[PDB]
Amino acid sequence: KSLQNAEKTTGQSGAFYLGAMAVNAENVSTDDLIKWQFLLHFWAFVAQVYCPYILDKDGKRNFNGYVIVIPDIANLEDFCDILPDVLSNRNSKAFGFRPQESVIDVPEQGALELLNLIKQRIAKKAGSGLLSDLIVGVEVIHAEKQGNSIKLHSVSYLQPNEESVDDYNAIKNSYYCPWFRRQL
DNA sequence: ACACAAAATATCCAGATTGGGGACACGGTGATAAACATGGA
Repeated sequence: KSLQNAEKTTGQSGAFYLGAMAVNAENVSTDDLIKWQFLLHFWAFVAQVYCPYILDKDGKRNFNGYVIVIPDIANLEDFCDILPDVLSNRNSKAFGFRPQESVIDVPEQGALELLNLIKQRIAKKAGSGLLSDLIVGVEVIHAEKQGNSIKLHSVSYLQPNEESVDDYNAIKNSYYCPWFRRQL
C-alpha cells in the first residue's frame, strides 16, 4: 500500500542509517521519499565485514566491534558480474573462531584489502579493466554496540586507488613476525 | 769626566714491560563508573 504512492514521504528509522531521529538540534524530521526507503532493505548483503581488535599488554587479540566496507558502484551492469566469483574465492584459512583475513588492525586495512581482491578477480574475470571503471569510492564505517546504545568511532570515504598493490605484499612478508610493524 | 770592545764549536738518552680471577638482582599488582533508540493500536 505504501509503495502505491512511491512519491510520498515517510519517516526513517534506526534500522537503516541513523541520524534522522533527534537530529542534535531542533525537533524537526527528515526529508525522503518512499521508494528510496524500500531500496535500502538489501544494501547490507553487498557490504563486506571485517573484525578489528585492540592489543593488550599480554598481546591477546581483543576483538571489539566491526568494520564495514561500502562500495560506490559506477557501472551497475558490470558490477553484478564480478562479485559471484569474488565472494566464492575467499581464503579458507581459519584461526580459532575467525578467518585469518578477518583480523585487521586499522579500518583502512579492510577497504584496501577489498581492492586487492577485486583486481585479482579482474585479472581472472575477463571483460573488466581498471578498478575505477567499477568502483568510484569506498566507505569505511567503524561501529560498536554497548548496552542499549550503539557508539560510532570513525566515518571515512576517500579515493580508492591502484598504486597500493605492492603495499599488501610489503606487509605480508614483514608484519608476520612482529606485532608493531603496523605503524609503518 | 772622553774613545774602543760585550763570545766562538761539538752534544740534548739507550730496553724490557701496560693486570690477572668471580659476580651484573630477588616478588607483588598493572583501572573502576555514570551518560537508550525504535515499534504498533
